[PDB]
Amino acid sequence: QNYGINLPITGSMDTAYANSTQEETFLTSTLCLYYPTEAATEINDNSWKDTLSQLFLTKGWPTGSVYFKEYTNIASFSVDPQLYCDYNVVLMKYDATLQLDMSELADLILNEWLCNPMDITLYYYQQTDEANKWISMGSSCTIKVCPLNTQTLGIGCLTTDATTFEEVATAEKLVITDVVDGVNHKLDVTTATCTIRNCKKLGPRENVAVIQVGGSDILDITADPTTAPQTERMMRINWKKWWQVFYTVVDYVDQIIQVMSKRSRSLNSAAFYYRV
Amino acid sequence: MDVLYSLSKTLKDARDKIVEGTLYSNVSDLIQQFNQMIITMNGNEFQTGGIGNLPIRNWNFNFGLLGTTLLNLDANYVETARNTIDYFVDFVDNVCMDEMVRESQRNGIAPQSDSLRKLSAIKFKRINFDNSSEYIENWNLQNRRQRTGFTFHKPNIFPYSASFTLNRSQPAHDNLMGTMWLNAGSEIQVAGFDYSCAINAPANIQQFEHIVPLRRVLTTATITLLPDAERFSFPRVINSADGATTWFFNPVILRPNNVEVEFLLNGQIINTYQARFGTIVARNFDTIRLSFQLMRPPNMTPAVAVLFPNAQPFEHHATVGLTLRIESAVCESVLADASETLLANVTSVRQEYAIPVGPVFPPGMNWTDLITNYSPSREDNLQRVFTVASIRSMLIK
Amino acid sequence: MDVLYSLSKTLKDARDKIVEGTLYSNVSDLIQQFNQMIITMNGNEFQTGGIGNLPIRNWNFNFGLLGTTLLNLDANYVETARNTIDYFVDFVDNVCMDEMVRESQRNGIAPQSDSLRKLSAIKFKRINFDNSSEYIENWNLQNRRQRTGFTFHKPNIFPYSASFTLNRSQPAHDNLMGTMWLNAGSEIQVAGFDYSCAINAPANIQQFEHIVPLRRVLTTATITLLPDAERFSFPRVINSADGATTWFFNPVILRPNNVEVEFLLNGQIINTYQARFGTIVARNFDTIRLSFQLMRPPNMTPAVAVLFPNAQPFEHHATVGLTLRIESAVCESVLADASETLLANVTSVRQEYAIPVGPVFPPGMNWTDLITNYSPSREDNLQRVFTVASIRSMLIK
Amino acid sequence: MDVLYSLSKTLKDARDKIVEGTLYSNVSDLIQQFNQMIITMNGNEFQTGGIGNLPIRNWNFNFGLLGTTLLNLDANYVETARNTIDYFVDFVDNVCMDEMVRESQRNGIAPQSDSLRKLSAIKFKRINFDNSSEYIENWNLQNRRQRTGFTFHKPNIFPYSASFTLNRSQPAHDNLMGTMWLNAGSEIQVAGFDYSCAINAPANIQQFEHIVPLRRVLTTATITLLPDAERFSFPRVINSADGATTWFFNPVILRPNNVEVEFLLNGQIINTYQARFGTIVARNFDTIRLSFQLMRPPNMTPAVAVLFPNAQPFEHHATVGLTLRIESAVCESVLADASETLLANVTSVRQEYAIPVGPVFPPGMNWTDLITNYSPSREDNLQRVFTVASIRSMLIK
Ligand SMILES: *[C@@]1(O)O[C@H](CO)[C@@H](O)[C@H](O)[C@H]1NC(C)=O
Ligand SMILES: [Ca+2]
Ligand SMILES: [Ca+2]
Ligand SMILES: [Zn+2]
Ligand SMILES: [Zn+2]
Repeated sequence: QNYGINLPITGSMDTAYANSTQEETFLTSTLCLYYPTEAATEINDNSWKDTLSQLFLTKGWPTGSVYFKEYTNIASFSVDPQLYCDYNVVLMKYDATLQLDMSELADLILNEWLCNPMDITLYYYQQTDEANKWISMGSSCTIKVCPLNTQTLGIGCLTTDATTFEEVATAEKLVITDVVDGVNHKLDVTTATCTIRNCKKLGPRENVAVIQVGGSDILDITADPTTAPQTERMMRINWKKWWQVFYTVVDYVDQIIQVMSKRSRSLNSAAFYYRV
Repeated sequence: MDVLYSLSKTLKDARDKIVEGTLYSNVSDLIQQFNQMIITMNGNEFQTGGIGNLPIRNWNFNFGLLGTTLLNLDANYVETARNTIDYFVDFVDNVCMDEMVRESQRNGIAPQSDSLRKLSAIKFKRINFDNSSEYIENWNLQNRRQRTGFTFHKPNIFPYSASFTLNRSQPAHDNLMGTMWLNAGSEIQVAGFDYSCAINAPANIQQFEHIVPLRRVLTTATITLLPDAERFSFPRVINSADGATTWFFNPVILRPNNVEVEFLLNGQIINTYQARFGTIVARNFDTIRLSFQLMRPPNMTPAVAVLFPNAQPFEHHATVGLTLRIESAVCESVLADASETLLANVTSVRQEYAIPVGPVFPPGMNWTDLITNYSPSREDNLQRVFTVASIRSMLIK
Repeated sequence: MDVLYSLSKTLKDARDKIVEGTLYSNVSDLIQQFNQMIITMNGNEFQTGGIGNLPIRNWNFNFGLLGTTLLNLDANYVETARNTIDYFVDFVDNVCMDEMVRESQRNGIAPQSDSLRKLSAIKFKRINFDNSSEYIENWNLQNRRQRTGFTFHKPNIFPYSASFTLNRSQPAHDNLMGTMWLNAGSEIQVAGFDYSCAINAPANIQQFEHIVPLRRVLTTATITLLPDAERFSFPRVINSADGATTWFFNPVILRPNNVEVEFLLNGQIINTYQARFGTIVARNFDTIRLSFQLMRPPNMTPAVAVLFPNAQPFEHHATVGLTLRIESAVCESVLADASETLLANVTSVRQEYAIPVGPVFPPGMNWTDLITNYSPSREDNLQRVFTVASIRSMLIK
Repeated sequence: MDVLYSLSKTLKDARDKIVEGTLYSNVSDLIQQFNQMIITMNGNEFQTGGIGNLPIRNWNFNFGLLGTTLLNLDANYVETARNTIDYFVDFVDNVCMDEMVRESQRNGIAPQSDSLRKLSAIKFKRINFDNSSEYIENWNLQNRRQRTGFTFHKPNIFPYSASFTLNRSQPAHDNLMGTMWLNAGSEIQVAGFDYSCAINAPANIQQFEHIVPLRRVLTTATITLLPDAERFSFPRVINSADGATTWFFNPVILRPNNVEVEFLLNGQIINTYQARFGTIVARNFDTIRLSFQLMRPPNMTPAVAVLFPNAQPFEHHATVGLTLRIESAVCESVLADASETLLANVTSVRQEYAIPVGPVFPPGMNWTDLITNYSPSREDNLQRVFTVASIRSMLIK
């Protein structure tokens, strides 16, 4: 039914509303709760997943609809984060050391990135506009950037010596690199354990929320210094026991689901707008 | 029809000119008309009413002539004429209410009541008097196929309409583009919006357009144009197109850039105005085409630059609007307006006597439903009923 | 000029009173006028048109008199008179369009076309009939130097103007003070603002003032005054004075304190009104002086007190405004208004026949440019052309 | 106008009845008409032409009467009358070409040329003869507001239109659904297609619909309906909607299932026909609504079953079409058709004398542009010019 074309939509400003339809969303869709692997250590139970899923039945979700996964830390969750089910929300502890790496994970999963491959040996590289970033993840990434000129000579670097290159990353599981836009560069990714990837952001992701368990509330999801917005789906709650953290999520499903939406890529109507 | 106006004209003048103490030469030609009414009307008999709750009355005329021999009129001459005028003015009320209530679909311009069909004989044509009112002059010019014209003050030419159009949308409803409008009475308020404020548009300019077709051709209009839509200026929540969800609209307002208003007639540009506000004219048109565009300001103070970022969260949405208003125009078909009460006299008769819905007019005489589908079968009925309502307004307010 | 109105008055009455079947005594004095038109006009010959695309036509009058011997008029008598009226009513259209299109700068009150100069002889003065219209009565009273007056409904006395004034400013544009206004048609909306909300003013009161001078003296006006400017109530971004940068204006609105409206005439206070809203009168004035002030509220709930701090970041700016509107007034010179269409008939003739720009009127008959510099040379031309447009509206709508 | 037909009627009869050797009693009443033409026309003088390359000619009438004293007409009587007829028949050609070439926008039904305005006096009304033609009879019935009617053979009621509509599409263009049509002259050929042949439709049935609104109301039409569109039956390549790419259409043709043709008038169903082909009637309508559907055949031989698989590569596309054709109908406004040449006489005069584009008619008298926007201002001009073209066709073919 006319998948590729864009067509305008008209509609009157005097039309009666539909029904409530928040219930029917709970009957059909799925839910994924994520937690660090030390949360289940304090719980001291092998049936607490059974215990929680009895409590989700009260708020309308059926039995086989809520899925639970684990991770060790945000350093090892971020080597490959992939979100599978319809709605989900992630839970992370506050670390005063991991300032930037909490903002990297909240950049990677809360937005949507269109990505192209790269070849360090063969070509020379540059960023076109403000939406172009170099997302690189793996076991151990170390990136050195040698900027060139209009004659392809080095500026501050020797284009043969790899020691005179200029380092932006050291042994990280994930890197998002912003360099100056419009200058050809020469690259030194250790590609045996890393994988650099020319990416490009579209509009953000609508089905994931982030619960920052404890600490202050700072997350630079954007790239500029001049702004740093705190959107609807990033939030913060304090803790002493991981039981109380889980009871608050189960009690207030109807508000957390309200703040997020379905992934607009996942629909039928995006059939040639990058996701069938 | 022509003799129904001629009965009401010389009953209006008979209550005005035949007063006590006046000189006889002031009324020497009215009495020759009023006596010649009576001679034609005697011996006949009529019957009005019968539809709805309108009661059936029988009329019978047996009166005597007026005296033509005084120098100054006295109180005997006035009081013997008032009890003749008061019987005729009760007869004309019940013929005019009998005709405003009936309608036909084949030929609506013909008389429909039983009494007005009987008055259209050549026996009754000698009652004919001058035809100087606006609606009876346009009744006669249009009956010979000559060009007519009605002058209106703020004519109800637009049906009620309040809607929108989204040229760019997604289910999150946070990056939108399109127009909103209100068309009601004789006023158009259109407003175009863009949430990104043309950050990725070519040359940072977003083009808008809104085209309003009319139902009848207007002539020599006086139009006021002002560069703000004051109705689409405040934060509001709006439902979706199919009534599923709701979406939020928080405007800030720039000025409209590069405004062009065009006045079309069969696709031909009659008039055009480019960045010219205030009062304008429009000599002949039947389609109004508004065009205006949003331009991102190239220089911004630090208080402005925080409002429009490059990234996705747009909390302050840009808005550009116009406002058009027709003050007075000349049409050729009958309409409703803000000065005269001919539409209010027709509906008040039908509502009072509980009249069933007929084949032509909308239920309840809804003007929004009547100007939407304004067929030539409804135009002939609407002129026939507004003209009878104009005759009744001379005698009975 | 007086005989051009007298031709149109008895052609309007000839189509209204000479109908089929009417009594002869109803039209016994019109036929003596209509026969005496024809006797004066026979043997003469005229010529109209020639400027722009207005074509050249030649006129020649050789007609016969009407019969004065019937008792009731029949269809022979009507149809032999309609083919005489239809030649005269075509002649008057082409004389009125020949005069609305021409103009002079030395003495604009004199006739300019070739046909209207020829009708101003004493041979043609016997066609003169009654002068009962509004514009032909004020043409004669003003020609003898007696006091005249035109009655208007919402007169276009204000030229279009939308601007501002900053009494306190800096290049950051974050602590401002001044007024904003819109003057358009017959409506004034002024609004004064202060970003600090009088935190450092003496006695926490900031005084505003806005003075509007008129072009002509109005008499016995009916004025509606309401204590809010609804146009300057929403957040907007405004350019600077020289178009360099833009600045942001986010209002919250208090009530206007200590309102005084004054109505001046040669610097003398004729009327004054102090904190009195609704409908007011103004008997004689030519300058409106609005005065109102902002007062910081001394007691504030905790929801209000967060809006107005002591320090520099002011995110909610205080705003005080008024709204004035003239409903109806009596002037002495001609103007435009919202009820009658005399301005629309003049511009529609000039636009249709592609008339070049002359020495007096603005290009395109722009009313904003014409009321701005409303010289006495333009006043004599504008009255001469609105009066001819009023004569043409009796015959041809 | 009525006397221009009356000049041409008795010049046509004068060349036919005044022959050599005929008896005098055969022409005894024509000569009394022809002598009474001459008496009215003597002493007058006329002037035609002036617009475009149409030359200016002056006309002057000073002729003598015909003899009324023979028993059988001889060659002296014929040859002295032929040199009078040949001057009048040259005069009527140049008045008819002067009127077909001019137009107005205010009141187009009035005469526009200088000669036809002069013939509309009561001096020239005694030339009036019988009015028996079709266009002069409908000129008089419509001038009194009575019901008229023109009878046409294949009327050009549809403007030219050839387009399509895709109800299901993708950029590969290999699984499509929608309709195609040609509306031209008096013929509609619509064809609906579906590439999947309803393999996933509910109950294997795909519904199509095509609605054609008319410009004027037709009456008592004779319509031929045949169940195949022969124009959309062969393989072709078609461009996209915006002219970007091209797409391929390879049809095989099933029969149309469940055909319903409806004939609407103000949204009311006047006539309906369900699976009835051949000749049908339509008494009163202004909107044709075709409805037909595709049904997948439930039983298929092995030669058919290979054509329609379940998977994606569809090399043979299903197609269902209809064909409608109006043979003859009765309208009330003038149109063009396939029998008479009144449109061809109007355009041939304007093309020959290099006439500039006026305010009403399209450039070049384009009939597709004229029936698309067929305003009431164009209807009054088009009837006035087709009627003059009908008068000229009696004398000069
Ligand atoms: C819902 O049941 O009721 C609505 C009106 O009360 C109606 O508009 C809508 O169709 C219904 N929706 C469903 C399927 O629940
Ligand atoms: Ca270096
Ligand atoms: Ca960059
Ligand atoms: Zn008003
Ligand atoms: Zn044929």
